[PDB]
Amino acid sequence: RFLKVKNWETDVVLTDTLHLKSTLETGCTEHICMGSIMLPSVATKDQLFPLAKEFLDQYYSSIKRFGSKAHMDRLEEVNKEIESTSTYQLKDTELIYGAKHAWRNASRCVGRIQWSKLQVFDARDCTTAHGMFNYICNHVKYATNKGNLRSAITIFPQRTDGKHDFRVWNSQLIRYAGYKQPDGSTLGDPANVQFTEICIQQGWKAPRGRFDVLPLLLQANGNDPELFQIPPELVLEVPIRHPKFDWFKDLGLKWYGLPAVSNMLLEIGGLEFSACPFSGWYMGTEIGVRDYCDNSRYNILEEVAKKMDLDMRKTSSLWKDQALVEINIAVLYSFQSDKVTIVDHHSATESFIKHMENEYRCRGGCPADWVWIVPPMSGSITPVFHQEMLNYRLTPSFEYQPDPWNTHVWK
Amino acid sequence: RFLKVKNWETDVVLTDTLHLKSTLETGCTEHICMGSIMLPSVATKDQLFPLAKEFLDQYYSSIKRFGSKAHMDRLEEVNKEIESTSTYQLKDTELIYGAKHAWRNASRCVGRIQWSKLQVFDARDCTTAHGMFNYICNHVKYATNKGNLRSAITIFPQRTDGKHDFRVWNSQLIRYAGYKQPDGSTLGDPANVQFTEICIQQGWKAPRGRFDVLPLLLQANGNDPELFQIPPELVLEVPIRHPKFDWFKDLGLKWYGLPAVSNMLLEIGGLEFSACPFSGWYMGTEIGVRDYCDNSRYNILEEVAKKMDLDMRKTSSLWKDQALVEINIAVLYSFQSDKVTIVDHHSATESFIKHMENEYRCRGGCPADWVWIVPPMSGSITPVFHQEMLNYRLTPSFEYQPDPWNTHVWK
Ligand code: HEM
Ligand code: HEM
Ligand SMILES: N=C(Nc1cccc(CNCCc2ccc(-c3ccccc3)cc2CN)c1)c1ccco1
Ligand SMILES: N=C(Nc1cccc(CNCCc2ccc(-c3ccccc3)cc2CN)c1)c1ccco1
Ligand SMILES: C[C@H](O)[C@H](O)[C@H]1CNc2nc(N)[nH]c(=O)c2N1
Ligand SMILES: C[C@H](O)[C@H](O)[C@H]1CNc2nc(N)[nH]c(=O)c2N1
Ligand SMILES: [Zn+2]
Repeated sequence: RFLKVKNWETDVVLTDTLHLKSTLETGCTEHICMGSIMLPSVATKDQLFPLAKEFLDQYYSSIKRFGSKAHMDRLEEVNKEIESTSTYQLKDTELIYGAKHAWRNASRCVGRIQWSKLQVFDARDCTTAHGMFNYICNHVKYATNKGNLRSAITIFPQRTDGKHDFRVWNSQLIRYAGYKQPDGSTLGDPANVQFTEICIQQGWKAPRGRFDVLPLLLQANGNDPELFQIPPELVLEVPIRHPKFDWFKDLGLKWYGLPAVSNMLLEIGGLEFSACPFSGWYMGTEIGVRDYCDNSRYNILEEVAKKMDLDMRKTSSLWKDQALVEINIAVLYSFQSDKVTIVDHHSATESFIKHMENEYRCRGGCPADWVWIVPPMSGSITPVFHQEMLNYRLTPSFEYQPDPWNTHVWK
Repeated sequence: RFLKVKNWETDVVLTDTLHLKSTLETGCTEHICMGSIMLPSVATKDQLFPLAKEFLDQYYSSIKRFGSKAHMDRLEEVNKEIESTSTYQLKDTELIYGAKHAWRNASRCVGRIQWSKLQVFDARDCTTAHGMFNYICNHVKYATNKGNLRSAITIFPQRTDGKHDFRVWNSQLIRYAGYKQPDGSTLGDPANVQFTEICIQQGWKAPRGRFDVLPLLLQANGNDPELFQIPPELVLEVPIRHPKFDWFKDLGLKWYGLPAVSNMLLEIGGLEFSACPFSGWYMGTEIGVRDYCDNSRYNILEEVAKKMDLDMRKTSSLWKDQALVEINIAVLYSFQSDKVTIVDHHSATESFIKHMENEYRCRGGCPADWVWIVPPMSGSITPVFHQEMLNYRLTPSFEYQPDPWNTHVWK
């Protein structure tokens, strides 16, 4: 009832009581742990008031007015509005609180030491695809801030009936296209091949190259989605050079500065915001390890090891590992030399331990998903490899949601 | 009731039904996952027969005589012997079956493709510390096999009352000593500092150096333990050179060929074998990443990066990662050039996926602990990073047990 997590490198022990306020389920049971399953498992007015009340009781607690009159009047006000429309509307303050704490509660996010410094753009007055484009361009421009990146989220109107739903069909506001080839190979980003051809379906004219920024596909109030091209001046990009190897530029690689996730669902007080793109900045490994070297992504370990003149015959020459570190020195070096915000897996993981100490201290705990927090390389030489973590689902939260093209009752 | 695990690099799906035969609990519940907790949570005649029966029903099933007369007579034979002594004795065949399947069921072991090729040394006639030494030297000599290593386990008499207990007090048959210093630093292996001084307590004369092979501390039939020195000729060692950097030899490093774990408990049919050292061979990362570069181990990242002339000012030069790969090229190269069996994290992880396919096919599943199966470096460039895994506790099993010096009713 008062659980202990240990760090096995520092011998530091923390006591978790926050997991007692946990609500949802994890997928694990007493006889089976599913902590490595990637994706694990309309609303009525009955269900919706407990959710509103629970969220409002923590909101008013957080402003040092738990149970005051303004709390009770706000409680009954929401109760009354849920009676009338079987839904309700968040105050601007409540919306910003919910957004920040959704991030605070994201147990797979290593960057949460920043969770309270988040810019919330209320787009709940939006009605059209064009209005979404406008809101999204203002997000990008603000969050990029000339490479001095700033964290932000833009929140579109909440789901109501179900068939009226705002959705960004992109998985990220900014992604590179991916095109299959005659010989079955792939140019660009293979992750995006189905999306890239969906855009060509609804009308995109593709410039079939490597790093073609996809257009936006924006669906407003449940209508069919519409293509829009982000102005290239708002899309900041970093060419990848190496601080030692000059052939590295001949690799011709580049990536975009701004990671801005757009396919997730924000849940606040039982209300569901299906379109809520959020941006921060990159941990270096996301590009250099996963984006570039995932076998099903750009898969450049081949070419980098060639130019390094490595023993690629044997598996045990560790030529893959050796070419993996160079590439990540190059991403970091490139971003930093351009004053574009990036963090390295070492600095990021150290901050998360520092963040963990604060949450356990001033909150009773910190939900954390070791499988996702440990970086995809140099695991045990970062402090989080050695840090026991308790995972559990608190709310407000970010949830996965189906892709709109698999669910949209079309016309 | 018929769970699915996916590989997100191959899109391969496996169906797990073996977890239905799971028995023990995992530490996880519906509202909290503890899959990153390192160590998670006398027997009576009532409890012991169901355990015997369950184990015998799977043993006789495995020899294609499930429910035959020989099964029923063996069932009643054990039932009768449990009535008489409130314990019982395993047949030699049952002991070998149990040992192999304990390994087969070790969800943290990446090397399980070999689980059926295991040499079982029945030491259940042992009575004294000297007899343990003899059995243990024969284990080492056999398992080492001139560097063509062979997997083996030596099984000492099962626990009976509780105060009569065979225990190897070493955590591994072969470990390097660790000595604290005047200035508070550490020579040798810091993991073993408490054990190293325990040996000096009971009588060891230490040669206070780096790589001093500890003596054995062997406890038989619950008596106080006794020191024995393994004959240095049976202890095979590999000096660590690099195939490029000749200063690497001036580092003067070396490690022992044979990983042989001795502090664990083997559970078969409800019977508890508290002394059961098992050996196989090394995955390269165990030495090069963990043994050598754990901050609380030999911690050589400092010196290797110095000799490489790396930018050690900034964290983001990835100088730690760059010096980590060289060291693991060196361990593999050294072991291989000496015909001493070693496997690299790439070859080992690929075999585990191949092993996983067989178990799901011909067994219904394979318990697997992603946190422990993924290697401590180059995680996502190995196939197990992308492989969902279900963890659950089957039996026969290997269990952790307290250290004997924290529990032994002494004299
Ligand atoms: C400020 C800089 C940030 C850094 C350095 C960072 C870092 C990361 C990384 C490396 C991941 C794993 C993603 C993956 O491997 O696919 C992640 C996950 C996540 N981040 Fe953070 N992030 C940042 C900002 C944010 C912000 C501003 C939000 C929300 C407003 C957020 C919410 C999340 C969520 C919900 C996940 C889980 C995604 C999933 O389960 O697929 N992050 N973060
Ligand atoms: C044949 C070569 C083998 C290889 C390459 C191998 C590899 C590994 C590795 C890398 C680990 C993680 C250990 C750690 O990080 O501390 C492990 C764990 C384990 N291995 Fe295997 N192993 C082998 C043989 C064996 C044998 C012969 C047995 C038993 C008879 C065994 C039983 C176990 C168990 C029980 C664990 C879990 C230890 C724990 O939970 O602390 N292994 N193995
Ligand atoms: N710094 C950041 N990064 C970051 C943060 C959150 C989320 C993500 C993206 N998370 C994607 C994980 C994922 C999703 C779907 C699939 C997939 C692939 C094929 C088929 C089906 C699904 C695979 C993966 C990764 N394995 C990145 C960042 C972005 C915004 C703020 O901060
Ligand atoms: N190839 C092999 N390897 C291998 C296999 C099984 C087990 C092990 C050793 N597993 C030790 C894990 C461990 C235990 C205790 C502590 C610890 C440290 C400080 C205080 C208290 C406990 C820390 C760790 C590692 N974090 C290695 C091998 C050996 C035999 C066959 O195959
Ligand atoms: C905190 C964490 O559970 C702990 O450091 C684990 C992580 N995974 C591991 N994996 C292996 N193979 N060996 C280990 O010692 C550990 N340690
Ligand atoms: C199978 C496994 O759960 C899957 O590959 C996960 C592992 N950990 C991860 N961790 C991060 N940060 N991102 C990921 O995409 C994944 N993928
Ligand atoms: Zn779990």
